Amino acid sequence: LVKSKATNLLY
Amino acid sequence: QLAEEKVRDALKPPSMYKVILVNDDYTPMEFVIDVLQKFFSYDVERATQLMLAVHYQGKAICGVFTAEVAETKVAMVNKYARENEHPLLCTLEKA
Repeated sequence: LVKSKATNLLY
Repeated sequence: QLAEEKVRDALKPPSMYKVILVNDDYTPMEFVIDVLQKFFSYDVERATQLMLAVHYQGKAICGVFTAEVAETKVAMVNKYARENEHPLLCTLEKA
C-alpha cells in the first residue's frame, strides 16, 4: 500500500 | 437411535468464507483504513492494524461470513475502490 506524506512539525 | 441419526446428519457445518483484502503498490494506506471502517465496522485502531497486515503480510482477512454475505462485501468494497480509482482487490476464500 502507499504510505501518506508525513506532516512536518518543525518550521 | 433413528432420531439420533437424523440429528447427526443435519449438523453439516455452514459454508463460511473469509473476505480478504489483497495488497497492491498503489492504494493509499488511509483508503484501506477507510474501507475497514465503512464496510466492516472496525474501530480506527483495529482498522489500522489490519491495514498494516495487508501491507506487510500481503493480504489480510477482514472477517468470516456466510457465502451470500461474503459475496456482498466483496462486491461493495471493490465498487468503492474503483469509484475512487484504486486497484484494491477484495476477494473470498472458503474458511
